[PDB]
Amino acid sequence: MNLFQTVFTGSKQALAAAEGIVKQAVDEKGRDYKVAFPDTAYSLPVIFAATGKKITNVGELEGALDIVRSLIVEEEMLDKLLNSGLATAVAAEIIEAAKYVLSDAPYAEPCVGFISDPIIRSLGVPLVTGDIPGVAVILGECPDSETAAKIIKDYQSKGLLTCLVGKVIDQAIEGKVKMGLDLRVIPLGYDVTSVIHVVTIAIRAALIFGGIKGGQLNDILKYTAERVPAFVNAFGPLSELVVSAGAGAIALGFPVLTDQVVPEVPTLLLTQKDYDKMVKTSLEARNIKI
Amino acid sequence: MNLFQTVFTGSKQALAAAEGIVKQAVDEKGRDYKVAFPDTAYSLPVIFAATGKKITNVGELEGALDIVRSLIVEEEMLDKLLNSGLATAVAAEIIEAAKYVLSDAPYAEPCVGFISDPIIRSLGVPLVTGDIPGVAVILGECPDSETAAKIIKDYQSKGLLTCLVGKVIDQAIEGKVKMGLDLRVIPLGYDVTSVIHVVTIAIRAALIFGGIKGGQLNDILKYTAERVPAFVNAFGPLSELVVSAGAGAIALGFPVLTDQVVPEVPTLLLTQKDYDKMVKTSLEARNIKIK
Amino acid sequence: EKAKSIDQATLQLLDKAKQDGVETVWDRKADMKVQCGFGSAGVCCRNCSMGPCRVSPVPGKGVERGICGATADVIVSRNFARMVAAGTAAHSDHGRSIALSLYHTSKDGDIKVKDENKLKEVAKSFNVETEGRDIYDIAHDVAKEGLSNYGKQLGEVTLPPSLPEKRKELWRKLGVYPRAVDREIAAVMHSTHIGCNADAEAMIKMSMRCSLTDGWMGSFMGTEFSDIMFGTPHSIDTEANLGVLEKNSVNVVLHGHEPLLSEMVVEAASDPELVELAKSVGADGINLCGMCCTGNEVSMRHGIKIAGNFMQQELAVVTGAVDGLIVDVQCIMPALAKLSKSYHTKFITTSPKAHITDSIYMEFDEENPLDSAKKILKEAILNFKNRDQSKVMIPELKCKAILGYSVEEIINKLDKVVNTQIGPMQTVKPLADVLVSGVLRGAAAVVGCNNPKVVQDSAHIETIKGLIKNDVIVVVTGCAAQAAAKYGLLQKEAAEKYAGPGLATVCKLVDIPPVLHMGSCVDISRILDLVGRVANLLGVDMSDLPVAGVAPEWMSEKAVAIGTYVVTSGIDTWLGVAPPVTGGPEVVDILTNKMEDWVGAKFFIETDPHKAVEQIVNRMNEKRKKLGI
Amino acid sequence: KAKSIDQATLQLLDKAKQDGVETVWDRKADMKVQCGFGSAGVCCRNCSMGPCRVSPVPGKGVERGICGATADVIVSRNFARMVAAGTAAHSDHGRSIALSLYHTSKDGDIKVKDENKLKEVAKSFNVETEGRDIYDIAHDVAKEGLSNYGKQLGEVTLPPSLPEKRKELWRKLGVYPRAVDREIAAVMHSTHIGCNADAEAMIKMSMRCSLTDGWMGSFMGTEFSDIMFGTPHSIDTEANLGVLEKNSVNVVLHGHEPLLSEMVVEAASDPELVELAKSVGADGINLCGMCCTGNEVSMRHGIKIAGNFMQQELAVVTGAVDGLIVDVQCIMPALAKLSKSYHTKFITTSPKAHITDSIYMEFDEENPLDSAKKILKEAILNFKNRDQSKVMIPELKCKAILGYSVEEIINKLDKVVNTQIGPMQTVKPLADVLVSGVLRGAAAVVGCNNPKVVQDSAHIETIKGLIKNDVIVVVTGCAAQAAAKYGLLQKEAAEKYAGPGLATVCKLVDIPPVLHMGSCVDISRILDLVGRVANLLGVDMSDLPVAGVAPEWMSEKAVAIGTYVVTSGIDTWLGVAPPVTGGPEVVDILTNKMEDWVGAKFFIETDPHKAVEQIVNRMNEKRKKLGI
Amino acid sequence: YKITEDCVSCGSCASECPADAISQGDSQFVIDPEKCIECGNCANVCPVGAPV
Ligand code: SF4
Ligand code: SF4
Ligand code: SF4
Ligand code: SF4
Ligand code: SF4
Repeated sequence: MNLFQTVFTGSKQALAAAEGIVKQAVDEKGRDYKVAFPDTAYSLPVIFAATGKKITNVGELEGALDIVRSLIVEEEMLDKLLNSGLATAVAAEIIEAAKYVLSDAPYAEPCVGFISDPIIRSLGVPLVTGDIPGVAVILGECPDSETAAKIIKDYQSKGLLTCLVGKVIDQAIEGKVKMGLDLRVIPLGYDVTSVIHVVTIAIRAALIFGGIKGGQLNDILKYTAERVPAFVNAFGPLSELVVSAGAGAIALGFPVLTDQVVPEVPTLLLTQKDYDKMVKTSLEARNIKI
Repeated sequence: MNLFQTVFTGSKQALAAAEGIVKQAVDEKGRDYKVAFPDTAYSLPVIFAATGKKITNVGELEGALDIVRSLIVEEEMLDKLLNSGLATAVAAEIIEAAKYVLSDAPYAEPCVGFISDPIIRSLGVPLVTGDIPGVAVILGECPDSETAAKIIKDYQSKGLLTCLVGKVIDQAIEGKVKMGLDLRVIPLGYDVTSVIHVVTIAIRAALIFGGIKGGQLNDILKYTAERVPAFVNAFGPLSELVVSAGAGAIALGFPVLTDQVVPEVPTLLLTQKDYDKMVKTSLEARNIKIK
Repeated sequence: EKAKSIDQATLQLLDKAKQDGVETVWDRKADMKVQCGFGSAGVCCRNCSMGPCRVSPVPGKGVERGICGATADVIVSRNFARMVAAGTAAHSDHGRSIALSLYHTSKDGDIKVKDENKLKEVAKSFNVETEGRDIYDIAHDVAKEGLSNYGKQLGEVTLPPSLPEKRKELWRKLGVYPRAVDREIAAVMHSTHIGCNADAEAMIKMSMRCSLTDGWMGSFMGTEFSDIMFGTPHSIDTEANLGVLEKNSVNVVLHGHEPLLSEMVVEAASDPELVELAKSVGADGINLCGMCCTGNEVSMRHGIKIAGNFMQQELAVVTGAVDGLIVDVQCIMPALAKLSKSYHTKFITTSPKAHITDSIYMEFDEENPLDSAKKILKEAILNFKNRDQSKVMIPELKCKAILGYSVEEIINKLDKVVNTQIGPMQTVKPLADVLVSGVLRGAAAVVGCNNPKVVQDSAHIETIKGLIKNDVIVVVTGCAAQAAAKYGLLQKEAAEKYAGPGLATVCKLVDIPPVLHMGSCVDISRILDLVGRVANLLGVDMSDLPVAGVAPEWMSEKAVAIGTYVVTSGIDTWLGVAPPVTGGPEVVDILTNKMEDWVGAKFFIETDPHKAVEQIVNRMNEKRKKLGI
Repeated sequence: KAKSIDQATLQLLDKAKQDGVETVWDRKADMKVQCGFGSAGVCCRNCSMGPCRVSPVPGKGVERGICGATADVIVSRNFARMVAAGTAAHSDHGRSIALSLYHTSKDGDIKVKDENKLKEVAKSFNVETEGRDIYDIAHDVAKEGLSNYGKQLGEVTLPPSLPEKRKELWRKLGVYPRAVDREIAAVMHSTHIGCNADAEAMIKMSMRCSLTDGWMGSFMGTEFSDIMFGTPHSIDTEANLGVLEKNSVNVVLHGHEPLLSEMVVEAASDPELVELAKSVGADGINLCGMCCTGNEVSMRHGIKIAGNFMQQELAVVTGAVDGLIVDVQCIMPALAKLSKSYHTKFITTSPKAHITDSIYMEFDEENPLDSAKKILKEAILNFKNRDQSKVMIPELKCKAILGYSVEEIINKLDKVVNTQIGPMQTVKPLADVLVSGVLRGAAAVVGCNNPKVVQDSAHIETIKGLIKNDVIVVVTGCAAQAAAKYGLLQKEAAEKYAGPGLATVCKLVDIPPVLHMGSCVDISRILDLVGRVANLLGVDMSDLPVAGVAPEWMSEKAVAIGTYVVTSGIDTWLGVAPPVTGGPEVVDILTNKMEDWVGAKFFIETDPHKAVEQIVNRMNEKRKKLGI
Repeated sequence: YKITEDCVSCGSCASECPADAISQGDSQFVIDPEKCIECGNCANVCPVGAPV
C-alpha cells in the first residue's frame, strides 16, 4: 500500500467513524437537537472555512458528511491526496462535534478537548510577537516516557506551544511534564480525532487574525501555510487514519515528522529516528528561529 | 630497348648485311654462278634444315633472303623471338656462303671457316660416346688475354670442344692456347657470322646422326636441344646482332652465358660476371658432367 | 495542405524563402512525393550485387525471399542492425575525438583540465590512481583507459559505476554484454554480410549489444571528458530561436556536434584583435549563435544563444544575416552549400570527416586549436563587409531559456529540499523520494530530431506538455530540447503554466523549470547516469522504475542507436516516427513484444502525441503497481 | 540463357526441377526486373527522412535527396558502406585467427606447426625470437596482431613486402591505414546523414578502409593460419560434385573460418568416429569442402572440393549430403529450407551466423577438437536417415593441383636457378621472366559467382584468354574452384591452353599455368608476391604489368578486395557492374581519376574476351612505360 | 493507361493500382487494358513518369 492508498484508506475509515457516530447522535438526540462547540463564534471551524456553512443542528451535521464524501477522490495525484487529508480533517471535526452533542463533558482532565475563541485571541498576541515561535503537535506514543518528556520539555523550554494527542499524554504525565495553557503544554485528547482541536486553532487564526471570510478555503490554506508555524511529530506506529490526518496537516502547509518508515516527501513528510535530533529537525523543517 | 626489340633489331641488321653481300655476288659473279660450301652434302645446312631446299647458284641465294624476311615477325611473344633468332642464323649462313662465292679462300689461318662433313663424322663418335662432354661456343672479347686463355684451357682440359669467334681468337693466341682439331680448339673467324659454322655442326649432326630429313625443322631443333650439348659464352659488349644470334642459339636449345648485364631468361640467357666460375656455370647450365 | 511548423519565426522565414526562390527541406520532401513502399517497410535489400532484392511487405503474397534466400524478417533485421551500427559509429567517433583531446591536455596548452574533481571521480571509475599525482598525468591515464575502451581485443571494457549490477548480470545472461565499441560495430557489419546471419532474434540481439557500447561507453565517455576539459554545466540563462541574430553585428553560427571547435571559437570571439576587426568592418560586435548539438554544448557551458534545431538550419541562412556558418560533422544538410550561394554567407567546413562539395574548407587544426579557430573566425568576421542589408530579415521572435542541468547540477538543486538534520547531502535521494511517494508519477526523457514527416516541433511540444501536465518530470536533449527552448518550456514560470499539481509543487520547492535541458545527444548518457543512480538508491533494476524515453520526431541513425540502447538498459521507448520494420512481422514482434521478456523494456510505435502520452502514463502506472509504489 | 557451363551443375539443376525445389537461379528469375534506382546506386535509406531516390540520369527528374544529397553523394556513400562491410567480414575472420593464435599451447588442440614462418612473422612484428620458447613468441605475435585491429595511438604494423614508395604515396594521398575497426567505424560515421557530402573524399575514405583489409586483416589471417595449420605446398585433390560418395558418410564443410574445418579434418581420423561410420553401414567418412573453407582444407590437406558458391544448394540436391557444417559468410540461408526436402542435417556452428530452422551446435573454441568430434558424430549418425533411392551423384570429378603459397612458388622457382649464379629462395626467376618478356604479365582471377552471369563462364573464358596471351594466372576463391572443376589446375593444361612463353615457363618450373593460391583472404598472398617482385625491381607495384580480375563477383568482400587491390597500384577489371552508374562523378573517380592518385584504376567490362584484350593492352602499356 | 520504356521498375504503380491491373514483366511493369479503370493514380505515383 503506497502513500496515496494509505491516505485514501485512512480517509474512508474516518468517514465510516463519522457516519457511525452521526447515526448514533441522530438516534439518541434528534435532528433538531443543537450542535455546537463550547464558546466559539465559527460553529464548526473546518466546515465553516471550507464551505462557509454553519452547522447548528444534528440534521445539518448529518448533511455535512457529504463534504467528506466529495473531498475523497481516489486518483493518485497530489491535489486529490491533499483533498483527502482535508476530508479526514472534516470527518474528525464531525466526530468531535458528535461527541460534544452526545455527552455533556466529553473530555475529562487533563484533556481539554475543544479550545475556545478567547484562548485563541489570548495566544494570538504571543504568536505574532514571536514569544511563541511555533506550534508542536505531538501525536502517538514514544518508545519511552523519558524520551517523550525530554522532547516535550525541549519544545517547552524553547517557547513553543506544544499540543499532545494520544498516549504521549500519559507518557508526559509519567515524565513529570507540567501542563497547562500558561505552561504551553496542552493535552487535547487520547483519540486521533482530537488533533482537529489544534487544526481549528490554525483555521480560526485565519478567520480572526487574517480576516479571511468563511468559504475562502484556498485563502485559509495559504494563510495557515505562510503564517501559522505548526508542525506534527507523529511517534509510534502509524495507522492509515493517522497518515490521512497527517495528509490533512500537510494540506494546511504543516510538515509532518515521524520516527516511522514512511514514503518521504521532501519538506513535507520526513522520517527522523534519532529522538535527540527531532526538535532541531522540526525547527528546521518549519523554518522556526529561536 | 627490351630483349625482344634487341633481337628484332639484330635480325634486321643481319638481313641488311645479307642483302648487301648478295648484291655484290650478283654484280660480280651473276645469278648463274655456283654457290657451295667446301666438302658438304647438305648445301647450306641451315636453309636445308629449315626448308629442305638445296641452294646451288647465286640466284637461289638471292631467293633465300625471303626465308630471312619470313622469319622476322615483330610481335613480342617467345615463338617470334626464337624465329627471329633463326632468321639471324639463316642470314649469317647466306653471308658466309657469299664469302666463298666472292673470294676463293675467304678464311686465312688460324681461322678455319666452314667445317666439312668428314670432320663432323670424325668428331661425331666422341659426341655420342661422351668423350666430348660438350661444345663451348666462345665469342667476343674477354677483359684480358689471360682470362680468355684460362677459360679456354679450362674447357680444353675437361675434354670439351671449344669454338672461337671474334677477338678471343687473338686473345687466346696471346695466351698461348694450342689450337687444332685434335686439340679441340677451333677458331672459326673474327666476324660474328662465323658462329654459324658451329651451328651447322649441330644442324648436320641431326642430319647425319639423327637421320632427320631436310625441312623437318621442329625435329631438328628438338634433336639439337636434347642431343647436342652446346652452349654459348658471350664475352665483352654485345651488339644487337650478337644478341639476335644468341637468340638463334637459344632457338636450337643452346643456353647463352655472358658477362654482360642482359634481360636474363632462366636456363636460357644467364649473366655470370665471375670469370672464375663461368666454366662451372656453363656446365651446370648445359647439364654437362665430366667423368 | 499540412502546416510545415508550429514555430512562427520558422513560418516567416519559409515565406521569405519562397519569395527568394530558394528550396528548403520541405520543398525537397514534397519533390520526393510518395516514397518507395519497399524501402519504407524495410523489405528491400542491397547487401550484395546479386541484388537489389525486394520481397513483399505482406506475408503470403508476392515474392517471399531474396535471391540468396533471405526472408523479409532477415532483410528487415539486417537493415535495422546496420542503422544501429551507423548511429553507434557516429557517437563513438565523437567520443573518440574527445578522448584524444583529453590525451593531449596540458597546463600551458590550449586544452586544459577545468574540472579537477570530475576528473578525479572519473579516474576512480577507471581505476586510475589520483592521490599525490599531477593532474595532467591523471588526465592522460584516464584518456588512455577511455581509448582502450574503443579497441581492446582482450579483457572486459570499463562501465560507469551508476550502471546497476543487476542490469550487467542480465546483459551477461542474455549475451549482449558490450565489448570494445569499434569491435561491436565491426561485428554487426560482418553479420549483416550476404550469407552470414539469417535469424531475426540473433540479429536484434547483436544490434542491442552494439548500441550498449554507444550508450554506456561512447556517449558516456564523451560527455564526462567534455565536462572535464570544458567544465561541468550548471544552471544558466540563454535565448533561443532565430531572433537571436543581430542585424548590426557579425553573425557566426556554429553547427554540428564536436565541441572542441565551438569551445575554441567561443574563446576566440573574446580576442581583442578579432573584436577590433569586427568593429573595423563596421559591425557592433561578434554574435555567436549555436545550432543543434554543438549549440547545445556551448549553451550548456557558456549560455551561447541557440539559433535553432535541425530543420531550421537552412532558414538561418535565409535571414540573410549569417556572415559565417562553421560546421564540423553530422546533421549538416549538404543543401546548405547550394543555399549559401544565394546569400553572402561563408559556409565553412572544418573536419576531414565531413567534406561538403562547394563549401569553403578550413581544416580545424587540433594541434593548435585556438589559432585555427581564430583564423576561421577572422574569415567569418571579414565576410561582414559582403552583407546585403536590403536582403536581411530577422524575425523578432526569441525566447528565454534556462539550461545546464547536468546530474551534478540536479543534485545540487535537490540539496535545497534536504533537511540538514536528516541528510544525506549530494545524492539523488530527494528525487527518489518524490518518485516513490507518487508526488511525481515518473520521469520521461524527450530526445530526437525533427522530421519533415511530422509538423516540425509539434510532436515534441505536445508530448512534453502532456507529460508535465500528468506530473511526469521531463528531461530533454538535442533538437527536442531546443524545440522546448524556442517554445518557452525551459522557464520557471512554465511550472505554473503547464505542469500538474505535484510537478508544480516539486518545481516550486526545488526552484527548477518542469523541463530540464540536460544537453546534447551524447548527453543522453547523463540521463542514463541519473536513472542508474536512482535505481542504485532503490536497490532495483532500471526496468523496475516508472521511467520512459520518447523520440517524437527522430530522423537519424543515431536516434535508432539511442532508442535501442535505452530499451536495452531497461527503459521503455516511444517512437513518434515509424522505423522501416513493418515489412518484417517477426522484427516488429521482437521490438514491441518480445523485448520485454529479454530486458524488461520494449519499443512503442505511436505517431499521435496525445495517445503516446496516455500510453506512457499507463505504462508508468503499471510499473509503479509492480514496484508497490 | 544457360544457367551454367558445368555439366554436373546442369544435371543437378534438372534433378532439382524434378524434385520440386527452388534454386538461386529460380529466385533470381522470380525477382524479375530488379529496381533501377538500387541498381544504379541512386537510392538512399541512411535516415528516416527517406527513403530517397534521385534520378540516375543527370539533368532529369529529382536531383537531390531530402537532406540535399546529390546522386554522386548517395552513390559514393553506398559504395563506401559496401567497402566497410567487406572489410568487416575479412577483419572479423582475421581477428578470430589472431585470438586462436593467442590461445596456442604445446599440449593443446591448437599448436604451432610452422615455427620458421612464426619466426619470420615475429621479425615482421618486431618480436624477439632468439633463445625464447616458441609459444611465448606466438603469444607476443598474436598480441601485436590484435593491437593492429584496435590501437588508438601510434601506427599500425604492415608486412615488409609492401614497397616504401607505396607507403609514401598512401601517406601523401591521406589514405594511410589506421587500426582496422577504427577505419570501419570512420567509414560508417562519415556516411551518416549530414556528414560527408563530397564523392572524392568519400572514395578516399573507402580506399583507406580497404587497405586495412588487404594488408592487415587478410594478411594477418593468412599468415597466422599458416603458422597454426601449416604453410600450403603443392598437393593433389579432386574437384566438383562427383567427389561425393554414395556408400560413405558425406560431410560437407561450407564457410570461411578454418579452425572448425581443421578440427573436423582431425576428428575424421578419430578411431571411434571411423568405427561409428562403419557401424551405421557406411564405407567410411568422406569430407568435402565448399567455397573458402574448402579452399583452406584443400590447400593444406588435399580435401576434395565439392563446389563453389552457386553450387552449394546443388550439393544438397544430390541427396547424399549427410551433414552440412557451416561457419560464416556466403552461406545461402535458403539451404535451411532446402534441407527439409532431404535428410541432410544443416548445422550452424558460429554465434555470428545463426540461421533460422537450422540445427545449431556452437563450435567451442575452448575445446575445439571435442566440439568438432560431437558435430561430426551428429553428421555420421545422420547416415542412417539416407534415402538411397533419392541419391544422384553425377560421375563428374576433375583432378586439380593447388597449394601454391608464396613459399611454395619460391621453392618451385629455385629449380630454374643456376647454382653458380643464385641467389636462392627469391622471386628473382619470376621477375626475370617478367622483365625479359617471356611472360607478358601476371593476373589474379578472384571473386564469386553471380546469377547475372552464366555460372563459371566468365572465370573460365578470362583465365583461358589470359594464359593464351602468355599471362600467368593466380586464382583464389570461387574462381579458383571454377578453374579446378574445369581442369585448368593441371600440368597438362600448360600444353593445352597456354601460349608459347607460358608453356615454356610451366615446363621449366613444372607448374600448371594457373596457380591456386588459396581462399579469399589468401589474396593477401598475391599482394605479398607482387610486393616482393616490386621490391626486387626497385619500383612501385603500379609500375608492374600486373592486373586483377573479378569476372563474376557478388559479395561486399569482393568490393573491398577490388578497392584495396586498386589502391595498392594494381588495375582491376570487374565482370559485374557495381551500383555506381547513377553517379557520374563516382564513375569518373573509379575508372579515370584513380590512376592519378594510386597509379591504378577500375575497369568495368562484362565481356570476358574484351576484358582479356584490355588487360593485355594495359599490361603492354605499363611494360612500355617500364622499358621492358 | 499505357506504360512506356521509361519505366525503371520501381514497383510503386503496381501496388498503388486500385484495380491491380499493373503487373511486373520481362523488361518493365505492364498495364492490362481490360482491367484498367483509367484512374491514373499510377502516373501520379511514378518517380520517372513512365505511365502514360
Ligand atoms: S543479400 Fe540476399 S536478399 Fe540481399 S541483395 Fe544479396 S541476394 Fe538479395
Ligand atoms: S528501397 Fe529498394 S526498391 Fe525502393 S527505390 Fe530504393 S532500391 Fe528501389
Ligand atoms: S541521408 Fe539524405 S538522401 Fe539519404 S535518406 Fe536521409 S534525407 Fe534522403
Ligand atoms: S512507378 Fe514508374 S518507374 Fe516505378 S514501376 Fe511503375 S512505371 Fe516503372
Ligand atoms: S489508370 Fe488506375 S487502374 Fe489503370 S493502371 Fe493506372 S492506377 Fe491502375
